[PDB]
Amino acid sequence: MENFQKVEKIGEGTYGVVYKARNKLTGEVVALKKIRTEGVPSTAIREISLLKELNHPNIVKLLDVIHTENKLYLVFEFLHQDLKKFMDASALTGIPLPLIKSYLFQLLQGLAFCHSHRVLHRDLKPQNLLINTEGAIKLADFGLARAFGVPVRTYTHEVVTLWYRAPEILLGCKYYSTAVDIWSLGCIFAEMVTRRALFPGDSEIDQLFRIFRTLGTPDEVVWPGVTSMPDYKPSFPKWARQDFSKVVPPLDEDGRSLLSQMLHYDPNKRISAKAALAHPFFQDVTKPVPHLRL
Ligand SMILES: COc1ccc2c(c1)/C(=C/c1cnc[nH]1)C(=O)N2
Repeated sequence: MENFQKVEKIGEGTYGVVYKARNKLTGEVVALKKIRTEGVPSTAIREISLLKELNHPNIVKLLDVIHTENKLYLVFEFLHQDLKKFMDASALTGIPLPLIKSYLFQLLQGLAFCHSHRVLHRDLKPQNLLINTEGAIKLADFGLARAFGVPVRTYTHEVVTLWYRAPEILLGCKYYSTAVDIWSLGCIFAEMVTRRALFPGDSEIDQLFRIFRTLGTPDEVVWPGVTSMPDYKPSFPKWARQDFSKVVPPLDEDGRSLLSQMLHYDPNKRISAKAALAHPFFQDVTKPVPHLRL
């Protein structure tokens, strides 16, 4: 840490804490994530290092990955504000639709990019999406779950957010697909539109049942194979699907159809990032500038 000055902590992720820091040597302002260890799986270290080669306008740049003193540091470029803070700051007025559309479009471009390189994020949430004054938005903190394993108890006893978890993960699937990122993004899109989280579960079963209460308890008809999933129980209550116009009312029909495709239960039917970019919703997409208070 002697190389940096921790201006201020800026967040605690499921895999570690992130600080805004200044490189005393170069004066560069960066985001430093310190990972919570014994020997530190060198296997992860190699995979994480691979991520340093991801170069995309909508992906936060990973500058360095350092293993030293039983701790792993990730040095990232620093962006102005995260989406969680921006949504909170825009709570009274709401984010303008053109800007929500712009952000969703850019996020899908970023996902289309990483997914074509066989990289999954796995834990997308508003705090992992960063924005700048120029109107860009970027995905931050990929992998980790690919190099490590699905968390449960952070070194700080952090309250892991389950709100954006795809149903196949909640039902114990062992092999995640790129579709889990589309689900998370769908949840975030709904939240930007309504100004309320879509599925705010406080436990895994509560998370699952909130999804079921809105989209209907899945069955073999809509999701072949669901009844044989690891954590599926025949005793799950059977809720009928709610009319979808109640889900994200401020949204026009193009927006609702796209969201419905991002929230399909069956990972195989759920729209891909590439197909989503072609959806009619983006026919009139533009790149507005947000009003940011830093
Ligand atoms: C979650 O992991 C990361 C990774 C890289 C990052 C930030 C967060 C991050 C967060 C942030 C929050 N408010 C301003 N920046 C930043 O600037 N760069």
